[PDB]
Amino acid sequence: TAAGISLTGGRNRCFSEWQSFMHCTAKTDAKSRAQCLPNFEDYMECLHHTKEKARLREIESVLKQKKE
Amino acid sequence: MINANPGFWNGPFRYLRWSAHNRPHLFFAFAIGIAGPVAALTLTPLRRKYLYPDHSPLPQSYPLPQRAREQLTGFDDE
Amino acid sequence: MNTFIIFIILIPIVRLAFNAAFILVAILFLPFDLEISTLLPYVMSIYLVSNYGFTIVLLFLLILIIGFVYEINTNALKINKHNKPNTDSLIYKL
Amino acid sequence: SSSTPLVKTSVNYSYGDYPLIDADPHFKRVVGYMRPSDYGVIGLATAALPAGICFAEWLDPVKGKFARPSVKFLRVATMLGFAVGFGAAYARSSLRFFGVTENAREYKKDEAQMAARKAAGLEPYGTSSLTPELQEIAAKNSAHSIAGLFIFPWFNFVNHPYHGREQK
Amino acid sequence: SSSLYRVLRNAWEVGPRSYWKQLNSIGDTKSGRLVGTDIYGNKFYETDHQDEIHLRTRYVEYKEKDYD
Amino acid sequence: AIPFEALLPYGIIFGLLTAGGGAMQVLHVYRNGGVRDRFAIDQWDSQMMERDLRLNGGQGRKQVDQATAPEAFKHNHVWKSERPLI
Amino acid sequence: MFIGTIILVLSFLGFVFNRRNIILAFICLETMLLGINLILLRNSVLFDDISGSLFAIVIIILAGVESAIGLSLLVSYYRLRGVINSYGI
Amino acid sequence: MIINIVEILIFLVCVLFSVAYLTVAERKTLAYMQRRLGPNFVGYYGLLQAFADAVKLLLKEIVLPKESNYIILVISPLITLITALIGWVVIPLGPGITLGELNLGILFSLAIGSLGVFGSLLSGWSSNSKYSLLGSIRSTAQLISYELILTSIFIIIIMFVSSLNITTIIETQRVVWYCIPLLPLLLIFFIASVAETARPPFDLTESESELVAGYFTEYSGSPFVFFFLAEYSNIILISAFNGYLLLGGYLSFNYSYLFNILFNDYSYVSFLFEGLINSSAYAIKLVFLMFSFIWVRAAFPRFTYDNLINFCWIILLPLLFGIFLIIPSTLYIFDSFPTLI
Amino acid sequence: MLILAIISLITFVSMSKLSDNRAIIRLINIYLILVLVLDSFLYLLFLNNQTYTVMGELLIFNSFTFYIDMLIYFIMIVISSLYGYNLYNNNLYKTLFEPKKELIILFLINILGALLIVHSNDFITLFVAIELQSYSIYLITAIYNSSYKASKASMLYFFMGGILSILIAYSINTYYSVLNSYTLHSLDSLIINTLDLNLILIALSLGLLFKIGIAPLHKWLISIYENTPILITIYISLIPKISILSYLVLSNISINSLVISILAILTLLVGSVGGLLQIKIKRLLAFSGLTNAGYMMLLLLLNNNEFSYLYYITQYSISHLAIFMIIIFSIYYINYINNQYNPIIYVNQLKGLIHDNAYLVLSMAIVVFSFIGIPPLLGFFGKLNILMSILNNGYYFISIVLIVASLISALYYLYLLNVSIQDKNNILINSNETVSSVLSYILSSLIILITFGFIYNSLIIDIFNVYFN
Amino acid sequence: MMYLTYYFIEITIFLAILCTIFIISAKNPMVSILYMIALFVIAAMYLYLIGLGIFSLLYIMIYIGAIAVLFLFIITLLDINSTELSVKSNIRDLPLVLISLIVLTISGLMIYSNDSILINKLLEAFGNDYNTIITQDWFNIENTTLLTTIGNVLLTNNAFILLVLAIVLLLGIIGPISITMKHKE
Ligand SMILES: CCCCCCCCCCCCCCCCCC(=O)OC[C@H](COP(=O)(O)OCCN)OC(=O)CCCCCCCCCCCCCCCCC
Ligand SMILES: CCCCCCCCCCCC(=O)OC[C@H](COP(=O)(O)OCC[N+](C)(C)C)OC(=O)CCCCCCCCCCC
Repeated sequence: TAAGISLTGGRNRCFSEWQSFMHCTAKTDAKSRAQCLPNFEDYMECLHHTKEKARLREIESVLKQKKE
Repeated sequence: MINANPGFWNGPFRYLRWSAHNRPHLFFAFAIGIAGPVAALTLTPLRRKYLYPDHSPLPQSYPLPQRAREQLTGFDDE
Repeated sequence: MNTFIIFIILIPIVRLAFNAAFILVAILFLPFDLEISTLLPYVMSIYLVSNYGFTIVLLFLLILIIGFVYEINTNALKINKHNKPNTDSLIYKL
Repeated sequence: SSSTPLVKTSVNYSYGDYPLIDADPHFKRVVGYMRPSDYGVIGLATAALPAGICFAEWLDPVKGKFARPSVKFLRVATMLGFAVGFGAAYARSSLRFFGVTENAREYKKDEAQMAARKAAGLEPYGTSSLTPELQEIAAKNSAHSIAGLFIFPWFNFVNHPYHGREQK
Repeated sequence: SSSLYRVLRNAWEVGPRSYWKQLNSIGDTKSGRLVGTDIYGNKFYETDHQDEIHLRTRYVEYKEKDYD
Repeated sequence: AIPFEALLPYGIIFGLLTAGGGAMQVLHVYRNGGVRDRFAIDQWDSQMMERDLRLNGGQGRKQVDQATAPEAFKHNHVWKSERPLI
Repeated sequence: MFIGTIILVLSFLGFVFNRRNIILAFICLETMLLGINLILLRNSVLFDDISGSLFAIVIIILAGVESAIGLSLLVSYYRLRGVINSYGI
Repeated sequence: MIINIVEILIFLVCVLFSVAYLTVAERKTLAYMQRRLGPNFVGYYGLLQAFADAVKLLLKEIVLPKESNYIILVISPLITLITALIGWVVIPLGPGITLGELNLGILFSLAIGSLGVFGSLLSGWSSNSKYSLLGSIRSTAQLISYELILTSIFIIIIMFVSSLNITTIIETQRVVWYCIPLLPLLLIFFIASVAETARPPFDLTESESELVAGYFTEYSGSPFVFFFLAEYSNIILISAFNGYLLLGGYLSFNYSYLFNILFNDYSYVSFLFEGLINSSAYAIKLVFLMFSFIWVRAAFPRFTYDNLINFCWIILLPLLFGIFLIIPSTLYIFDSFPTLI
Repeated sequence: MLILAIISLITFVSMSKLSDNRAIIRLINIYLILVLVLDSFLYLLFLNNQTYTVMGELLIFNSFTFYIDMLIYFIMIVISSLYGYNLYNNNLYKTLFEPKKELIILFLINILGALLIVHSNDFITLFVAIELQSYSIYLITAIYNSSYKASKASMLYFFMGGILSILIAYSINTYYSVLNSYTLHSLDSLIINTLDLNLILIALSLGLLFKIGIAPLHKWLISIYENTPILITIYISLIPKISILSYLVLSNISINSLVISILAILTLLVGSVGGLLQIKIKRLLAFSGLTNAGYMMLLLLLNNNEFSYLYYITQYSISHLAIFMIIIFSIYYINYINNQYNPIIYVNQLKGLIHDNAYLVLSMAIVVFSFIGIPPLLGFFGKLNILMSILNNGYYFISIVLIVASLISALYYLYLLNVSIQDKNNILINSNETVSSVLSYILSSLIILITFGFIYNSLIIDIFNVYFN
Repeated sequence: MMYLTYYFIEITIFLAILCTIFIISAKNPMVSILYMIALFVIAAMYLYLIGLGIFSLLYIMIYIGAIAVLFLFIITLLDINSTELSVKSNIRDLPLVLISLIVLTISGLMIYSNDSILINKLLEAFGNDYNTIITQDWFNIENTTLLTTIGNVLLTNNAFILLVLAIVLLLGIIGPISITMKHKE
């Protein structure tokens, strides 16, 4: 009811991926709902930033041991 | 006692005179509080018809046009 | 270092009985304070909630006026005296 | 000032066996379309509540002896009984609109009301003081609130365009 | 009278030296004729102005800084 | 007003706060570089003041009417790297 | 996310292992609510969302009313007993 | 950050010296109302009395009773002064001529006027004796009961202008001061201000405890001095709230035509003469209202705690919860809801 | 209708003395009856399980919630008649059962908080409503402040209910931290499988369930139901359990939890075992409410659990009212009054009640055998449906524990009946005073429904196969 | 200069730990309430650090301004006895205190993540290593702040919760009266 609203009264940071996921839920029934996996994973990545964080941990490892 | 309550259901107007005389601090508070919602209900359409209408709303955001894109030119590179 | 930031640091560092109206006044200060503080968002969003959130806050205030009405007519905050002046009548059996 | 919907809705959803008129009817239409059955139900509850406490005082009096209840309770009784009766009648009419009950007379009256308004150029369901986003918020708050009549009353007063009919 | 015109006219009447002396001794400015001086050297004055209420017509100007 | 002795301390208070307000005005003005102080600034106005600091050489509230920017403007762009919140 | 969890845990432990009085229990409840609001507001910032701050303001209201009701209940206990002893409820 | 230091020291000197001479102004104003004079012997017309009362109290013993606390009787006056002083930061003497210049200045003042109560709360705990702990309770119930009424006025006027910036609230008063459409709120705000400072005719506890062996502020030495620089500053502060909320603050006659006639350019003279005029309007307003605190003190007798709590919760609050309904209605009738700027 | 009741009563009660409290209770009783009669046609909207979202997406209205609303009102028109119709017009029964002024307001506010819970669709409405239901019920325990035990009770219930509101809010804020949502409709098979939310949702279930006495935190609520007055115990013991269990049943949170299986087993064992040595009535009936909470917990694990829940919650509520009503009527025929608030405490005080009023004991037997699950009483057809659902979904060890718990609970249920049909010296032979008419008719009507409502089971099944399917 | 204000959040964390231990250990409860006020202040500080001074001020004018005034208003009037912290009475809880601390902390930290392996759920919580970029856009046109947004949604989208909080506050009025005030007449 107050979902998708920011602190300035506008669209949040991760709204767009939520919109794509909700679109693809409306497109699909519970059997075909598996198609909504990558959209949901994109949403979770925007929220919690895990895969990008691990990417940067790999970069930092290369800057850390392979140089010293 | 000297100036006790005569009861709202045993004469409204007589109760209202008693209250204005002995309990103004409630009576004029009720009158204030009732004068807002009631006037908002009653006088607003008169003001909208005769004095002036209601203002056109403010933009609030970029007014994205409801159309399809058009091919333009001018101001291109070179 | 801002002048507010410079100032907001400098200044500090350079058995018995009671009547229950004494306690009700504090206990009731809470909800009325929360009412008047919850009214802040309305006054700062009053335009954007034009004529809808107006009516909403009025029903809010009226509901709160009900509880105030209950408080007044109970006479909670009044202090009550025990050593009453006699008002019986003087009657002599004959 | 545009009165053009921001959000899609259903077109002619069937809440019952009979066709639809409105899904968020304004308080005015609900009160103007009331059948006499509704006003009789108003007076039934208006008389049945104070009569109920008199019936009860006859059955188990408050003291040892029957005495008719004081006019104080009877007045409060009549007020609440009118409130119950109006809530029932506001519901009975609203359900004639949703398509849950027989709605022949209400179908024809709306078809007449709407054609006359289109003839006069007026917007069907009317023009509002509000921005369209608040119109949509109002319809979302107020739609099908009569289902909560046991808990709270809620009523539409906004003249939004999100009623559940085809665009024309 | 407690008005400013009083002190201004008085300071015009009696000179600034007497003004600073009166300010350092009495706390008020006062101007009036001399009536005489005693054996200790203390001078005694009298006023006639309308502005001066009862019990403020006659005043003293002590000689010693440690007046008593 | 008759009782000047009673109004003198009010004259002290009046003159002290008066000179305090005028002196603070000149100090804020000298801080800003010859312009009255801003107030009630929001996100936009701050972001634009930062853009001014990018176009002038960091000279505060100095404005520039040139239709075309110096080439440093394209490379003076700042992003802001924030600490993780815990 | 850290500070809120820490105040919450320590205040739950001081609520549970209080053999002394009751005002500590009231205080630990209020601190638990505080830590919750801090958790939630941190998440609301990181997501740039408003539902968190809405639930936070609602918690503030409800917690103040909680303390009001609790401190009337204590006053009832005291009415009857006259002393709130260390190990009484 | 040098001029920031200059600006702080100017402000602190001006405010503290204003407090010191508000003591003398209180006494001489009250005297001439009583057909006497003075202090007019400790200086050139008494302009050094306040510093004499201070220096006497700083060379006075720091004596602590046997069954008392030390730390509470010491820090509590100190924290009272601090909390009362930081409210001065958000107070403008020109358009943006403010040390804070926050966008939440109203809410800062309102939260700090809520922190103020703790001085009276901790005073009663400085005396383990039993009656003082009830006398502080009387004096706390007056403050927390009257802060509801001061706040409610902050909200009523912010319905007119939808911003918590103090300068913005004052700049909207170019058109009209908010004491003209809401004149009764001027009385109410001034009454409640006099109450929150526990000033006469609302000085119940200091008098009720001056008779009794305790239940008052039986301090000595430096804590006396801080409590008397925190009372006479909370007075100016609450008078300032009246000023920038209802009386136009720094506003005055439009000095457009004059400055146009006399200057021709924006120099470092016009800025000075402008800031002088603005602050002078703000100052004379504070002077008239400090006079009014004294004027009230000289006349009216005292209240009792029952009359006082009854005055608040049964007479004032109903009128305000009425005004909460009439003003939004008055805006809705005429299509005049203010914008966020 | 509740709101206009609560609003009107505040004014009308402040205007009214202590002497009108019974008539005002009678008024709101009749008003609730007029609601339940005249607005009941709204069940048509929920044809073919048409479900509606209201006030945005905060509330949800389906046939489940509507029936729960009618039940809470039927409970609240019977619980009010107990305060507004005096049993006997004697001085003793005036002093024993006299309503207070603010009681009825707190009842209706607790009705409101109960209904906002079941109707909730977002966690924010749940948190606001559970706080409303919780705060109202702190005060209801405490309103009889002239008793020491109730004062102790409200204080403990405040603290141990506050702790659980903390647990609930901690769970909600975690769900929001993970998913950026306060709505459970934002779940589905994808999001359940894809995300580790098992811990984050069982913490919700437990924080709600420990507020209803689920084991091993049963004792505090049992001490409360024992220590509070009987006519308050009959309300606090029921309505909070209906509300929270209905919210957890409607939202299919814990489909196949292992923790819930363990705790529900422990409740059936505790509530069956620990209630055997009890000599007091209220503790006995509280342990009974616990084992029934165990049975109803066992259908949080099913995903198709509406009929079994609705039938059991209805017969439980009916039997629960009726048995407490029998205990209230029997106070006339005992010899010793223990208190002004709890006139009857020990089960051995009902001795010989058959020789005084036998048809009161017939009602007690019908109600007891209904609790046990003896057909053709309604309790059989309720525990049968639970057995059908759990065996249809794959819980076998739990069905055996269920059978075993029913047998063990027969003993503390039959203690009442055994002492009641015992013999007694100094019997009653005549009494010119007479119990009220209304309370007798209410008790009778509940008895006749427990007895003969098996006749309508097919009709109920047909209506369910339309409006819930 | 830059990094003088880098560890303020860790400082507030350490200070909140201290104030909790002090609330638990203090002799006279009045001191424990003062430490609770210190804790609410530290929370208000932290909220300013993360960009929510509005809630800092609402806390200072709600919690401290009313709730703690009331807590002192109670303990000033009631005879709340105590039992000073000891070793004979409270040491027995040390094993359970420690077990409860470790488990509750590690669970409260693992709970916030969606990884399937347990140890990684905590090692994700301990991954606070990387900085968050802040970009500047130009789409926000108004001067809407958090309080204005709260008013908009609370009074439009979530009106029902407001019109229920009114009834919560009615309870806050009406329950305490019924409990304290004996309507003998
Ligand atoms: C409210 C008062 C305020 C204080 C609050 C304190 C913080 C609260 C902590 C969290 C909330 C409390 C939770 C209450 C316990 C119930 C938790 C639960 O039941 O979740 C279980 C759930 C799986 O259960 P289920 O879904 O039913 O079955 C499917 C299984 N695949 O999900 C799970 O599988 C659980 C995940 C397994 C990992 C659990 C984490 C334990 C880690 C602790 C390690 C300790 C180290 C070793 C010992 C140290 C001692 C020296
Ligand atoms: C409802 C008031 C409950 C208060 C307690 C009184 C019991 C009334 C039961 C009627 C239920 C119904 O008739 O409904 C059947 C419901 C669904 O139908 P519905 O959507 O709710 O429409 C009903 C529309 N009414 C209200 C206008 C009628 O199926 C169920 O799962 C209900 C299981 C209940 C089992 C209890 C049986 C008790 C025997 C009743 C003998 C008269």
